[PDB]
Amino acid sequence: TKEGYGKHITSMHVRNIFNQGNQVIRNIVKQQRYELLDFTGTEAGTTNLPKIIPY
Amino acid sequence: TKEGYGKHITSMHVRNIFNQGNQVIRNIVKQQRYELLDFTGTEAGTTNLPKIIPY
Amino acid sequence: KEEVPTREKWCHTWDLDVLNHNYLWEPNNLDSQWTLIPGAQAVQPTATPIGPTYQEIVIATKAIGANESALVTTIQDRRSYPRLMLSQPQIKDETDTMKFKYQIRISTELEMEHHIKPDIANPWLTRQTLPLPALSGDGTTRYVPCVPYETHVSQRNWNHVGEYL
Amino acid sequence: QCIWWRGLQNAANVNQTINNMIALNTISYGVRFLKAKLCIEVYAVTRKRLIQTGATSYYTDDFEQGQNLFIGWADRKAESIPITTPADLDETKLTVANTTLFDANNDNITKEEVPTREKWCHTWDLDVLNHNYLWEPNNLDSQWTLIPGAQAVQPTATPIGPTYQEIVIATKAIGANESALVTTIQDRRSYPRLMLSQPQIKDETDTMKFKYQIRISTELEMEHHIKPDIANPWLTRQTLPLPALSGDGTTRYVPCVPYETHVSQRNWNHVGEYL
Amino acid sequence: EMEHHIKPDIANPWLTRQTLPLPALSGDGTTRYVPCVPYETHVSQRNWNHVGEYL
Amino acid sequence: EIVIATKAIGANESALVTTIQDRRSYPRLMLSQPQIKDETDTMKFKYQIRISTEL
DNA sequence: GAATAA
DNA sequence: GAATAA
DNA sequence: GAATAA
DNA sequence: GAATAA
DNA sequence: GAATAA
DNA sequence: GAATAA
Repeated sequence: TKEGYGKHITSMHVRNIFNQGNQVIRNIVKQQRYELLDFTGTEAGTTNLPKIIPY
Repeated sequence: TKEGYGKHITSMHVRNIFNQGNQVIRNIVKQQRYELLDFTGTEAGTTNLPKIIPY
Repeated sequence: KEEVPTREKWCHTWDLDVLNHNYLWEPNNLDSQWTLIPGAQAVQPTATPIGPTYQEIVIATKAIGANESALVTTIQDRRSYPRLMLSQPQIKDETDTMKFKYQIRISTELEMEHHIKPDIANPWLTRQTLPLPALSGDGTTRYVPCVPYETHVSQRNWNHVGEYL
Repeated sequence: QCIWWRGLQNAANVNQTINNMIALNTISYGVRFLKAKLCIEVYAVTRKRLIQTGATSYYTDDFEQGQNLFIGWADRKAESIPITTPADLDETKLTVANTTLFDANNDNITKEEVPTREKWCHTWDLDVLNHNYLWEPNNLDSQWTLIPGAQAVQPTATPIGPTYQEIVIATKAIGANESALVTTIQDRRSYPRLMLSQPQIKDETDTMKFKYQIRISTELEMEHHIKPDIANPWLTRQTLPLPALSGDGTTRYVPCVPYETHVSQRNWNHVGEYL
Repeated sequence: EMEHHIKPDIANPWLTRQTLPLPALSGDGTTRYVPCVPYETHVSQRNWNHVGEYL
Repeated sequence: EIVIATKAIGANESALVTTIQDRRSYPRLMLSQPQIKDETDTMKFKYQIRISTEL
């Protein structure tokens, strides 16, 4: 007979404890920025022109 | 009067969107290892002696 | 237009998950500009083709080194991304326009699920990875497309049509 | 991953089920592999007991009913079967060097171990295929030919092609004057690598040597959709060619990718930052 | 019956995204054979029933 | 149990990190064989095992 | 236990 | 999912 | 399926 | 009417 | 949607 | 208000 004593012991079933490559981490990129919009200038991006948000 | 139209717009309350340094990631170090315990040898760790688990 | 006065905020949320059927975008450090937010938008320049990842039905080939390939191939929902701008009122003064300059704080935060690597190498795992809709080309300047709207069309037959059939 | 379900590793392994299959592949415009169920049966687990006095060894084989055949799955690691000849694929003589179900370091194998008088049965559903399509009618004589799957990883040397990726875009000839842009979507099947190995037990000299008496039992459900009652060369529209490797390469590595990770379309919950 | 989806109120050459060209034959051929395939066979995603072999 | 330590934080600052924590006796753990006297000393056992340690 | 404690 | 989808 | 989907 | 009788 | 899908 | 009145 194959028998033995132990604690937190069990007949051995399938164990592969590596995930099958499924895991998800979640960060939020957080980029608060104080900015200025200057239309008072003649230079490049400072003009009467609409300033763009390139989402 | 200070008023303007918008969508998903609100009177501006306190916003600092950086966490106050509280965040928790959880990995499990996973280290399955097939090993041998050899007491049949005369060399170093192979002997009659109990082999140790240094948790 | 959406106009914000002082002590009012313009908040707008985009859902950048365009993507169906157990796929992902390649892992990317965003250092690269001319690189676009997830979208199925269909309009690419001839000069800097964005490629299949950019069209709704993606058909692409990822290398996986020399010896292998992955015909990563998905369908995804189409996202028209209009153009967005921050401009002033146009008010003719005695001389041209009045000039406005806004003190603002933009606040831009971006949710991402970074699906981390397997516990064991799978170069063949790129199957469900897609490259971003990055513009590819030698062009120093690149025009990133904004198409305002995706029109709704019907699969429905007619109603209140006078001709009897 | 390959198709040995015809039992190619020896031409001696043909039964009318194969013959029935061939006659159906003749009268059929297209086919689907609906289900594939494999059952291993272990009649014996037999190690070679090596009794060694110095400078001599006595050999005898002895039954171990306390040991069992390990059916390994490589679910953590990207691996390939090299395939060359229909014989090169055999449940027995087929191997890859420096491969062990037991690594001293990271054991990457999910094992299913069968003792004597226990069987390993595993079923694969080979219907990957949606939207009223089929695989071409095929006599499986051709190795380097793969079971239905949307698996996305093909070699550069022997591209499997669109049929192998999830969204199929291919051109079937229909002779010279016509073509069919057979074009479907199908669900992705990661097919890991499967192995039959022994326990690795260091003896005084290297490993103990085990040899298993077993009966593999491999049966494969197929709906052979038979031909129209009238010629339609243009009917290949809903037929696809198999994920067969194409190339001049004598040896071809058939890919096994362990798993298809699950990702969410769901937004977050219990995220502390308020938004 | 045709729903002619009329143009935007503003030019969108980039709107062809959801437009497709017809299945027009392209070629120099003066005579062109337009294909007619009688039927799309129904195949099952269903497993079997009343199969005698037990499995 | 009661931690009193000084973390540097560079030269200009310090932290008298100072906590209480519950006491953990960690015994010694061993993997050994039965001791069975044979005609010559002990029987020699060698175990094929897979340790699996995840943290 | 707007400042991320799953 | 009279034009064969057990 | 204020940005025209009868 | 695990050995295939829709 | 034992192989980590918060 | 099969001959198109949303």
